[PDB]
This record gives sequence, structure tokens and C-alpha cells, in this order.
Amino acid sequence: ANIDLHFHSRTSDGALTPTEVIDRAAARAPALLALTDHDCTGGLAEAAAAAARRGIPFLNGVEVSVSWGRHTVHIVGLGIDPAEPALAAGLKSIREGRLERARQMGASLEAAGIAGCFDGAMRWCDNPEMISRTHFARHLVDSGAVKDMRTVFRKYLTPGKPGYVSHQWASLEDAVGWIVGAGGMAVIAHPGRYDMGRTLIERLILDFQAAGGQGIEVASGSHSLDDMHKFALHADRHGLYASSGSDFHAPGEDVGHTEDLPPICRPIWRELEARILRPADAEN
Ligand SMILES: Nc1ncnc2c1ncn2[C@@H]1O[C@H](COP(=O)(O)O)[C@@H](O)[C@H]1O
Ligand SMILES: [Mn+2]
Ligand SMILES: [Mn+2]
Ligand SMILES: [Mn+2]
Repeated sequence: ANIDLHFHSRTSDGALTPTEVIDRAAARAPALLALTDHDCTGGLAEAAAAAARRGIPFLNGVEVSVSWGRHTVHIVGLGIDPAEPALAAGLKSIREGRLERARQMGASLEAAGIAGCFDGAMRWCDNPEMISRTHFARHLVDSGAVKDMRTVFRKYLTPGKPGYVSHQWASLEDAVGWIVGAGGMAVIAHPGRYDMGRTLIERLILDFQAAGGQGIEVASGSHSLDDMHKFALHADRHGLYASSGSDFHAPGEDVGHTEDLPPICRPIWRELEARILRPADAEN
């Protein structure tokens, strides 16, 4: 499929600027794109301009960090108005503790025998307030402390390992409501990554829907084919719309393309058509 509704830019943890990531996606002749940076909309105006210039329909997007019980989950919004005040304030409240947490992650790694990780991570991060475990991982790989990204999260930056600092993100109710109140659809991102069996997934979906959630990622760069099959069925039982995204961050860690949705799925983009920013001004 030539649709991609999930990816990142230097606004949060992606390696490419909003212009660069859109331009890269554009090589695949995509029919629709949505930039979804973590807990931030700062790249949307640039991404929109870059998409329109290449003749590509575009949706405003975001990826919101949520703590649900002991789990961190990510809720994507699509078709949001980033200027809506409640959403803007909510996202800001989620970013607030990020820098503090990062200094602590660095100090944790230092206690475990790797000094200089906060500073190193910062070298990879254009916007200090968006500082992320992703930047720490790039540092650990680039500086040769760890051989690759996969090995980083095996030894570090996860619960019980040096560099991980527990943190409370948005509530599920807040994340979904901010998205919906901004005119968008809320989407459970990359559900196959969560440590949950079919019972917890069902519980998450029910809570998600109660809060106003309508969508779930079925095609995802983070999903196996078995994942796609399994989450297509979860979506169908609850009447959720299916989203697709690459979750692209960097080259060699692709944007503008996703796996075709299973036939059972109701594609979320069909429901977002009124929120699509069209390349032709007159069509908006
Ligand atoms: N196992 C993993 N492999 C690669 N990247 C990861 C992994 N786990 C987390 N990340 C990245 O780290 C980000 C989370 O950082 P933060 O929001 O500061 O906790 C995610 O959005 C991913 O980009
Ligand atoms: Mn990320
Ligand atoms: Mn995510
Ligand atoms: Mn993501």
C-alpha cells in the first residue's frame, strides 16, 4: 500500500527533518502521509508544506505517550487540529518531565559504568525538551558502547536495566480526549509490541473505546504478518478502523509504504477524508 500514517522527524526522535522525511517518502509515490511525532506537533506545518509541494495528500498527526496501569502505550492521533488549546496544553504537560528524566537516565548509566550518556544523547537531539531513549540508544551505538539498537534495549534503557527511569505519561482518557477534541481520530499504535495477551489487549481496547478511541494499527513496521492477522481480528470484533504506518525513524534503523491491510479491515483513511489537507488549495 502507498499509504503511511506513522513516522517521525527530528521534531522528536526521527533522524530526518520534516521536509527530509516527506521527501524520502515521496520517492515511493505515496497517496497519503501523516507525520506523527512523539508528544509534539512542531513538525506538522513544515511537513504539510513539503507534502503539498510534492502533490501528496497529508494528515496532521501525533503520537501520544500514555501510562496505562504498569504499561506504557502509544496513542496516535490523526486529522488533529494542532492549534486546538486543550491538545496543545496536554502535549506540553507530557513533555514537561522529559529533560529531568533524561538527566537521571544519564546518571543511572554513569553509575553502571558508562559515563557521558546524557551529553552524548543530546548530540543526537535537536530539541532538548524532546530528549528520548531513542537518542540515548543512537549515542550508545555511535560511541561503540553497544553494537546495535536491538542490543541496546536488551541491556539498557528498559525496566530493571541501567538507564531506565520509570515515568508517568498521559492517562488513556486524556490522550484520546485531547485527540478527539482536536477533531481527530485516536489510534492504538503498534499493539504487537505491548506485553499483553488477548485478555489485556481486549481490556485496553474496551478502555480505549470508552474514552472515545476509534482505531488501531494493523499494518505496522513493528508487526509481523501474524501480528497483522491477529490485530485485524481484534479490530473487527470491536468495530475499530485499521491504520497503517511504517513507524520510520532513520535509514538503517521504509517510509511512504506499508503492507496491504487484510481484506476484513475497514481502512481508517476512508474515515479521515474530510481532514485530509489536499495539495490543491481549491479542494480544501
Ligand atoms: N526495543 C527497541 N528498539 C528500538 N527502539 C526502541 C525500543 N524501545 C523503545 N525504542 C525507542 O525509544 C522510544 C521511547 O523513548 P521515550 O519516550 O523517552 O521512553 C520509542 O518511541 C522508540 O523510538
Ligand atoms: Mn520513537
Ligand atoms: Mn510508539
Ligand atoms: Mn512511533
